[PDB]
Amino acid sequence: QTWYHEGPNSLKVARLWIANYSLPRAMKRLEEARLHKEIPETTRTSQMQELHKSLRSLNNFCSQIGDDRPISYCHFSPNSKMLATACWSGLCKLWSVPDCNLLHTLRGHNTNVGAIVFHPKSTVSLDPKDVNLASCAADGSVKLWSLDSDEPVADIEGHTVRVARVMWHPSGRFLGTTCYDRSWRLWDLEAQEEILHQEGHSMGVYDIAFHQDGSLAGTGGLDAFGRVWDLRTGRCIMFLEGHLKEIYGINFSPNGYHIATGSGDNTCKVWDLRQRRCVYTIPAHQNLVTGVKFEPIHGNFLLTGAYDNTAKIWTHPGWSPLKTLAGHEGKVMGLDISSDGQLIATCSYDRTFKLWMAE
Amino acid sequence: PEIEWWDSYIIFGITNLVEHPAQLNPPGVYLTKKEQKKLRRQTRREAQKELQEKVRLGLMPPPEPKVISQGVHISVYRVRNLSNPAKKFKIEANAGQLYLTGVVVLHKDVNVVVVEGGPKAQKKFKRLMLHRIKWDTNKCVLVWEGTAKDRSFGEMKFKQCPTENMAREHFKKHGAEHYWDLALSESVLESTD
Amino acid sequence: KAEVLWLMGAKSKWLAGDVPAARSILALAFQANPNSEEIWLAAVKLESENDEYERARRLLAKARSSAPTARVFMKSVKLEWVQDNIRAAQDLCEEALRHYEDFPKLWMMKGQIEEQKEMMEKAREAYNQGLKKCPHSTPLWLLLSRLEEKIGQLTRARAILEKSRLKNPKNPGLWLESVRLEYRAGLKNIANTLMAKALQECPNSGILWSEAIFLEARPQRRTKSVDALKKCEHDPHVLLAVAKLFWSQRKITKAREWFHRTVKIDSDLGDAWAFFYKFELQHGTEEQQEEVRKRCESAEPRHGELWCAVSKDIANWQKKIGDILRLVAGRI
Amino acid sequence: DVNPKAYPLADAHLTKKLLDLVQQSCNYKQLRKGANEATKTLNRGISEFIVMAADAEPLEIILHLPLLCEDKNVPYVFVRSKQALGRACGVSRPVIACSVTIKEGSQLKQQIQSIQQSIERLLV
Repeated sequence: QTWYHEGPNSLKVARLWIANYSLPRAMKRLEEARLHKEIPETTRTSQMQELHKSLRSLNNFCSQIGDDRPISYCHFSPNSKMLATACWSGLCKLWSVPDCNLLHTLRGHNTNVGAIVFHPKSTVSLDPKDVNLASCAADGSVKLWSLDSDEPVADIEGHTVRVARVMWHPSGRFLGTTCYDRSWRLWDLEAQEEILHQEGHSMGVYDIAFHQDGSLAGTGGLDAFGRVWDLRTGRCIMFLEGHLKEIYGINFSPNGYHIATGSGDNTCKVWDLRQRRCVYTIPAHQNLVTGVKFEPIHGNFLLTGAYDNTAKIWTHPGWSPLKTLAGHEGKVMGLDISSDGQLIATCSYDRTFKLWMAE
Repeated sequence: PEIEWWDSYIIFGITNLVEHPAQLNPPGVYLTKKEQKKLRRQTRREAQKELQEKVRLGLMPPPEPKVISQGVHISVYRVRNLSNPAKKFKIEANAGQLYLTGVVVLHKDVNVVVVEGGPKAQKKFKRLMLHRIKWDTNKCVLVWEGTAKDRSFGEMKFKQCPTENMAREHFKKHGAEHYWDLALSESVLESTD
Repeated sequence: KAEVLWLMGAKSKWLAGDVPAARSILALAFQANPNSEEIWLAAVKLESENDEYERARRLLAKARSSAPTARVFMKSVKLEWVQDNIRAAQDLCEEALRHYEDFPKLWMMKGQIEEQKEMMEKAREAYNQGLKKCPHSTPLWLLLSRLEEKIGQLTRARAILEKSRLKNPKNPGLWLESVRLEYRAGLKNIANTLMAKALQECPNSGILWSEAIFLEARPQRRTKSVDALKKCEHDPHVLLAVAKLFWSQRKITKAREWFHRTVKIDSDLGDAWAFFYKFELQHGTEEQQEEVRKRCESAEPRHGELWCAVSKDIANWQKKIGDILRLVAGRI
Repeated sequence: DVNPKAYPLADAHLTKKLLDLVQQSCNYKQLRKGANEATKTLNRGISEFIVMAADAEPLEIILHLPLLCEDKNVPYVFVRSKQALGRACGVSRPVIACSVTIKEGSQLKQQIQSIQQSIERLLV
């Protein structure tokens, strides 16, 4: 019963914009991968072994009290010099890396805050007093923030129930949102109005991820089923199943091959998009996996965190237990990897966030 | 590869339509003492009245003077050595009695036990395996504990394998080689310290 | 088969006042050496108690000739550091480290001397190595955490304490250190939360309850004290906390009674004696002070949080009990 | 449907388990009824977990309890009806908050631990 519905033409022009922005990026990605994969074998083995040893040699520091209430999300700015943390209070904070010094606390949220995400060009090509950050709350509310205001700017009022996650499209022109209406919306920044209201999930949607080249969008809902929509034409192309409990995390890989999902059944599933088949199932943790994060541009390892008090780093491919990051006295509610890959951040229910680095 | 199947598909099928595709569904009070008393009193009174009216209508003579579905919990342990016959019998008997499906695979220093069933049976078996059995360096640890959509073996069976590849392929036959991979890697890292 | 009888006889002779008899017995036992290296330690202690510290140095040389365990190297380094340049003590510590890694007291002493001298980074490295090799040493973790906090960078100290708590885990010392680390900063509610967790996972810990009692507000202390008494009764720390609470409320008679109870329960706690002495001098006659002095001098205590803080600093190491008590009582 | 502010809301199955465990605790003398007594147990540190009703009329009269539980590291859940909670507590009036306390060597320890683990997974 794939009952369609005609929407606005703004949606069509935005789809064409996405298509002609994404296609050349995809071709460049394939060309780069083909060029790289044809280098001598010993060099690749040695470099990967050195990377594995460095990952094994990871140490914790700057364990900072982020707030008086549990910390719900942590993100790294482009250039990996600021860390944006959300709290179960109405407060969001920005810290300098790696000294972890508070910069211009943000205010405006009244309920528990969910995810807070920097713009893809926040600290590289955007003036501070423009739109730089986006955040969502436990009640239906989404707010945009700048780096020199401490107060929000033009909000979004298209949601009436809890908003689970917010993500920036790699181009930066569009902002994704997942609501508890069993749907997810796409908000256009230049047009400044919602352009797509996708409903394909049985229950409320929780997590959203965007493909690097801006072609696909992965969505994980509370129904243990995930979708892979094509932003060019909608038309969900891959319905992936195999989890029995809710999916709380989803993340694409720098290469267009793999997707990773975490669910409440304590497992982390690695799917291959070029085979439309689940390729691996990692028994990661002894509790629900909150978030799974592929490594940045290189994409050579996987990072997971669960409601047990540890996170874990696994090889990719191979999915071997490279390292376990312990120390937290509470549940790990979120984690992130610096775009340079030399720093990891993990927030916790213990009101603290820790930074892991190679010694 | 040169193009991914989605990119090949697009190059045009684009128009302002939003999809709603293929909906798929996922995979008492107590009584108080007063109420108790009231219920018993009313029942007995009704019985007495019905018996009296039965007597009044001649049906009886007057009395004479008295003179895993919807989800199966899985757990995975590993033991250093498990060649003792009595302990193997204990494990098998308890697993069968608690209706715990799974397998035991013995190996050099890595004897992996996979059990599957319900939560209460899983807790009972975990208590047995971690507290009741006295292993004494011969230690027992819990490798993993989670849930899956459906069972994956039939019943306990003490398979023997002296080659890691044999154990891995045996596990893969069912489709559960990730447990062996995790247990083996954890064993290597344990041995390297 | 054992020198237990010899040790008992030596203690009895020392308790009888006969100096020449005990000294001759110790010298004969050391010469014959029908026991372990304890003979050398007793000789060194007597020489320190003998005419002068020159006798202690002579006994140290004699022990070095006898060559007891590397703890002899620790004693030699300590003697050098007492009055000398850091060169000789550092050389002795390095020789001991080459000889043995654990005992961790060698690393502790090395780091403490390193802080005593010009810079602290080398002390941090020494503590890091000692913790990496021991590795289950609460005092080494405490020294490293205090060093890091004193420099600054409270976040690194918090991370170090978190790692120490993870490694052990579940010992009251690290929990108390973390609570105090959070308290010393402007974070009191975080300290209270950590206190709640520590008491959750270490219910019958006297020191944790003692800290918790005074982490409360004034009107909320009686109930907490009652709970502490109920959970861990006959614990010297809780009795001392109760005595301090009574003293703080001007109920001096009950404070004196509970101080008497605390001293009668555990006489080897330095803090209780100092608190009793200060309470007596602030409240009571002078014969009470002298009586407290005599009771404390009858039984020498140790194992105090701040009593060992003075009995270990190299400045007053060789000072005796009365001056140590005065020093501790004067720091509150 | 109930209230957005009663965030960790249990479902029918977990609700049934929670009410049964509360009844058993009442039978074992390990239960305290009322927001005031729950607050007292939290302050004394003798609380296993806290159950609150999501239909309190203002609902701000028991929203200090989640904060207290976070401070003292205790799990907490919300049920839908205070009438059912009061019935499970052993009284005929509605009850909006109750606490299961700690008893040494009680036979309910395993069920309490299982319920704690189940509750702690609801905070996502």
